[PDB]
Amino acid sequence: DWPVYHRIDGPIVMIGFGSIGRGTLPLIERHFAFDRSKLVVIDPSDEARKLAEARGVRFIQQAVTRDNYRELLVPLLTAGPGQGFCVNLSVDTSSLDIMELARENGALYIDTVVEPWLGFYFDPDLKPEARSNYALRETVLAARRNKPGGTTAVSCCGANPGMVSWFVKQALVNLAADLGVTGEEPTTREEWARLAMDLGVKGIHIAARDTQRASFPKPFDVFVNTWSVEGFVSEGLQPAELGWGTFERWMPDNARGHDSGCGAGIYLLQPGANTRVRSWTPTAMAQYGFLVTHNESISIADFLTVRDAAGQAVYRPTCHYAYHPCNDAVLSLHEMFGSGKRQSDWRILDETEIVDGIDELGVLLYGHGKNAYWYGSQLSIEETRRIAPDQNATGLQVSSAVLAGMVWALENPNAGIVEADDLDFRRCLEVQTPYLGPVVGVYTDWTPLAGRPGLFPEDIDTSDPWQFRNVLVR
Amino acid sequence: DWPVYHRIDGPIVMIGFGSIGRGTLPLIERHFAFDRSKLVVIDPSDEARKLAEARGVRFIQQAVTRDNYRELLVPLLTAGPGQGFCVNLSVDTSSLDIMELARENGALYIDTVVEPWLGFYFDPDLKPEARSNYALRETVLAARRNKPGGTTAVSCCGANPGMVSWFVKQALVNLAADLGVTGEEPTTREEWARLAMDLGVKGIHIAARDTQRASFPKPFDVFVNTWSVEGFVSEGLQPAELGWGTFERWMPDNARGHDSGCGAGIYLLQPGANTRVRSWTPTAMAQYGFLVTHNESISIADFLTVRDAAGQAVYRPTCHYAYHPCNDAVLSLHEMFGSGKRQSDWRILDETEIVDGIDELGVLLYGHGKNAYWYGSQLSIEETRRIAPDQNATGLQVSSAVLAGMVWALENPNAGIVEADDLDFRRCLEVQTPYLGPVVGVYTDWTPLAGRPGLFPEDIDTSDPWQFRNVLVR
Ligand SMILES: NC(=O)c1ccc[n+]([C@@H]2O[C@H](COP(=O)([O-])OP(=O)(O)OC[C@H]3O[C@@H](n4cnc5c(N)ncnc54)[C@H](O)[C@@H]3O)[C@@H](O)[C@H]2O)c1
Ligand SMILES: NC(=O)c1ccc[n+]([C@@H]2O[C@H](COP(=O)([O-])OP(=O)(O)OC[C@H]3O[C@@H](n4cnc5c(N)ncnc54)[C@H](O)[C@@H]3O)[C@@H](O)[C@H]2O)c1
Ligand SMILES: N=C(N)NCCCCN
Ligand SMILES: N=C(N)NCCCCN
Repeated sequence: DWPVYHRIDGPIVMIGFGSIGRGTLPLIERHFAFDRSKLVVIDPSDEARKLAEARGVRFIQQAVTRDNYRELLVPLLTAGPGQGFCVNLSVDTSSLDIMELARENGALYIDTVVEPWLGFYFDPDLKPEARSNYALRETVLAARRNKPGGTTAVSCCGANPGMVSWFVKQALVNLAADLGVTGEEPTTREEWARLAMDLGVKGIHIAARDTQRASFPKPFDVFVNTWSVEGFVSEGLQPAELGWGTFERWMPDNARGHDSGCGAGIYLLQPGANTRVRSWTPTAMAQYGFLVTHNESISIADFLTVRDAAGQAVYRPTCHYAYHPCNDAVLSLHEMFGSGKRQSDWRILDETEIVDGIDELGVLLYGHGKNAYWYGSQLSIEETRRIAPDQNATGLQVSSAVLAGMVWALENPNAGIVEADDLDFRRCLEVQTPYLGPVVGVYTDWTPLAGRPGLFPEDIDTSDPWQFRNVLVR
Repeated sequence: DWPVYHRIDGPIVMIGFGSIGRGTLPLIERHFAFDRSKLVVIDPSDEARKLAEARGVRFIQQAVTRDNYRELLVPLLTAGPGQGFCVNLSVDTSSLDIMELARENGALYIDTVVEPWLGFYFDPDLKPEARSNYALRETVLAARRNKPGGTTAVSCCGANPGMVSWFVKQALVNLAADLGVTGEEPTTREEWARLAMDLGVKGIHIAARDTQRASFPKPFDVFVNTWSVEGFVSEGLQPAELGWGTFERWMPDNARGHDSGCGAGIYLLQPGANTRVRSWTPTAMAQYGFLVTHNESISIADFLTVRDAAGQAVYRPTCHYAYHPCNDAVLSLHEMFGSGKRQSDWRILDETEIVDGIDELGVLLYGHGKNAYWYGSQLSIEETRRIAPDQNATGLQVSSAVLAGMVWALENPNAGIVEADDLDFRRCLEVQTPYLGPVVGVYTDWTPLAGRPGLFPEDIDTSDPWQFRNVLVR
């Protein structure tokens, strides 16, 4: 009695079958009507092939590359009888090139990252600015300007980026009620941005604490994570990056901006997974997060930008990731950065290996009259196993967001290139919420200046606790 | 058939019965002749009392304080018939005051730290320099200038500080031998300092990797360590501190020297357990260490100082701790600094709780013709259980160093106030080595500039890989 939202008439082309593909396929089978034979999975690994064969789904063992993607994908996307859906959950592939190929062939598209073709993340000829997620996102915004409207393609619709955009909207609604701000619920981007401004939201952390842990301890010289190791390391070695709020009075000496684009970002000349920030979640209370670049750090700040008539930004929230991954991933980062090179091996924790834990993932809106408000999911591994197969709690928050994005795309298939900020947050959360466990809002009086200054002189701004100057760990 | 080294002809007063007192008591019983009733343990803890009652030893459940130490310890240490031994393995007590009391009453003395009376480490009216181990050590040096000679008192004779001073001497001898330099090894402090100078030793890391882990995972809001939690947190919140070599050409903007004293130190205006350095051990290979202040960072640099006729330092090595504690302690530090406060609870891992692991503890001499040489112990928990009770591998390296210092003090009882750098390193290692497991010397071509620069600008000195500029994580 799981809801079947729609029938999909055309081919369903899943690119990538790692941790998220494995968790998303069963949700697609559960929630859409289609002949199983219309699915096709593309992945270069033998591991993926054997799992796909165990599920009786068509499999092509190929890496999608710049050289082959047109000849490989166009026949799959256009096999008919109707509109196909490209579900892209891969690494090492260009999200922009594949999305544009889907659109010109009339196929819907969804992904969870603006990924580049293999070679980009470690290309020594690129300036740091060009390796930023701001720069990658700007290629998507340029593609939209060049071809407005047309077939829907949903960029960056996982848990974060993705779901957390919908949490920001729900949190703004809750804050407005709790603070007594009158007005109808916003229905346009400008109205959302004005509501954040009117509420006095100085900034937003994507504030996450993963407490899953395995039945075995972290092995030496093995990177351990609850989702893509390759993907986490790639974003962790990109510059630290944030949407930059109009309220900020200070940035570090090694911070840089952008000469062009939407104007909402800065980045630091240091890797994000070795950059710490002071943050807070309900279960962690005060904790360090890593300032890992994410698409939504830019997209949320951009979405909530208010401009004057000259086009100058007069309000924008700071927005960035404050990630505390699982303990073995924390150790894995200490080992990787401490050695100066990637470990020899890695592994992604399977639900059969996880003893207990939750993936606490939400948004921390701060600077308003009630100081700080966290809104999000506290999904446990135990609940995950009861309600969805083949994934851990991290995976289910992502796969269920892809499901919601797919439902929205089928119901709005002529919307052009869109981000999660552009979707109907209420419909998406209606689809996703059965998979999120406890979803709660919590206020706190904690601030980044709690307990400070201490035994040593610190470079703090005592006038405003939430300044990045107080959040960033030097 | 354990060797019995000496008769102790007077009371043995053990102050403190935590992890190190528990590991040292069986070695004292094993290796010294004395009537059982001569030994008494002083500790305020109920847990300690119960264990001592179980070991059949006299126990006085009392905190030693500035107000009571004279009335308590003078009668106990002078009970007769001859010279007693104060074995000080406590926290929250003044090493200097207890040492001076023991000496004025003719009792031998040993400790593993220059500890202050309770209140000092977190005193808000103290400048950071006054909280430094350099400053604490200078109180011992002044005591020795005021009362030269007299009864032997051994300051800071644990594993590190303590044993590592003997490892430095052995490593210097080994480096010379490996180069083909033959001849009488040094006998005076000047000759040792000139050996380091002549061999081109630029600096020394106390380079350690603890791999012990427990049968339960790290509990939330519990600090876990393999030795004193209180003591590790105390030194971890003291300023980062190092003996400062003559070859260094850069120091950070928040580094400071000292107006007075032996001249060998700098400190940083930040806590050492939240300061990382690039270092290396044989089992870890390249790793982060924490730059936690330690007595030997200053005492080894001081000992190996060569001065000119005017008294100015012409050569001195850099010397500092590069500590990678057990994984649960790494997580404990991330938790403590990330929350801004000490955890609600703590625990020290017992040998019965430890599944496997070693305490790899040695000295990394660098800058000489063979680049870098690590010399030290790789004692495993499995070997520990075979050879000594009531402790883990970390404890046994410490307790066996205390044993060695006790033998040396009984053999050289008229030497006055001394540090581990002043003892006969061969005799001390002769006593200690049965408890050290594999003791090895390993060369490596690794330097702090391995793999650097990466994809971000870095301030590095490529002319001199081992400069602190390149070691310090910035
Ligand atoms: N919330 C979010 O937005 C979010 C969360 C998790 C993951 N992600 C992203 O989702 C993607 C997948 O994550 P995951 O955990 O499943 O990763 P994963 O590492 O588990 O799996 C990635 C898969 O991609 C395949 N692959 C590699 N090269 C390929 C190519 N050229 N063509 C096709 N497939 C290729 C691999 O063989 C592998 O099976 C990653 O890009 C990741 O960063 C997003
Ligand atoms: N290699 C080294 O040099 C080295 C290594 C380990 C420990 N240390 C030092 O040795 C000492 C003991 O370490 P540990 O692991 O045994 O610590 P621990 O925390 O296990 O035990 C400390 C004990 O001191 C006792 N104590 C507290 N206040 C006291 C007082 N006023 N009088 C007497 N006893 C008191 C406590 O009850 C506790 O039992 C610490 O100072 C530590 O820093 C040195
Ligand atoms: N989300 C933004 N930053 N802008 C609005 C984009 C709307 C695309 N239809
Ligand atoms: N170890 C030194 N730094 N100096 C020599 C001290 C000698 C004490 N008898």
